[PDB]
Amino acid sequence: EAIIRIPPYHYIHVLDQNSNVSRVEVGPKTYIRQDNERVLFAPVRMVTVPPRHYCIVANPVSRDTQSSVLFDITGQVRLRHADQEIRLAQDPFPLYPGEVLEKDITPLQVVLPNTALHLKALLDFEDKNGDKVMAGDEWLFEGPGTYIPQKEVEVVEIIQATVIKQNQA
Amino acid sequence: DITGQVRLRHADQEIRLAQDPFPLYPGEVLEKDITPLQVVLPNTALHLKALLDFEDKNGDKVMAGDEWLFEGPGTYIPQKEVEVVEIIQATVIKQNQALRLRARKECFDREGKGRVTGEEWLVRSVGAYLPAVFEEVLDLVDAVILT
Amino acid sequence: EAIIRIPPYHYIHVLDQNSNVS
Amino acid sequence: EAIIRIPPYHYIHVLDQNSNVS
Repeated sequence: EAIIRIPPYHYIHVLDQNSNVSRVEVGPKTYIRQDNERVLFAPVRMVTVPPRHYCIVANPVSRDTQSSVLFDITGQVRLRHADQEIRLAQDPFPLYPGEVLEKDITPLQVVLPNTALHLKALLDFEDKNGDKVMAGDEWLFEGPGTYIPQKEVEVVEIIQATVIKQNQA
Repeated sequence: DITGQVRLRHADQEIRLAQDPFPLYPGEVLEKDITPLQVVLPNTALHLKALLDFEDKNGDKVMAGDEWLFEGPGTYIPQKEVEVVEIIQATVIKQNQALRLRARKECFDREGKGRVTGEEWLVRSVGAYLPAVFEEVLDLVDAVILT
Repeated sequence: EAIIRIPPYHYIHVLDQNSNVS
Repeated sequence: EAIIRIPPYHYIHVLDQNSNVS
């Protein structure tokens, strides 16, 4: 029906047929749909990201230096396509049309002092320390911590440190 | 919130103690209610892993790998960040005995010896004793009689 | 019904449809 | 119905029940 009551933490991907493009509608508004527009679905809950948790979404919306969402000239949200998007803890956010939520709701990669993460690169990428990373390179994240995933980094495995009792090799 | 809905901190939670009764608000989720505060005996302690890095009451930084050990007669105050791994009774040690232990991680023991992983050592001290969060209880070791 | 008698230590999450908010 | 298309030279006396006024 024409009347569309959106709950405050909910959103809909309205599809305007005149401009032939989709766009988000979000917030505690009773924003009724225009007849030219079509509402594909009931107000989906805005994605929630718990503290010390992460999620990844394929075909992320493009962002500027302000990291504000950048709509394409068509009125559709612009997308980075093959690129993905990691996320951590923040206020809940609407999903946008053309996005693909590959991943959600998981505690951040915790790791014990006597074990480490084995991490092949998927493709060459910049490191936090400014180091270049070859695809053949294998990261080894040791120590008590919570590693931050990259879309480029792939998690090969985990290796426990080997205890060595006296008079052994 | 400007919409007129109550604003929410989302992934964040909220601990509460004793106070006058309060309304619930829309969008809230009551994960927990009605439970006596975490009491603890003098000869036992709380083992507490961090869920994620957080500020301590004393201003200390807390790593996720850090393990809190709350000993003594008391009533510990929970944090939304703190996770309750378990509880460990202090090990009593009768005279002429020693408490065998093992190092699950590199660190320093109360003896002050450097402790490589898998290392074992005696606890000479008589009477009740609380193992460290890295320390692992094995067994009391009686002294052999020597006539 | 339109009449809502709230007991002194009680509450309700009213949902206003006009502002579309609780 | 909820949808009300007003022609450019036309008008309606809407009656709001909340404020009890037209």
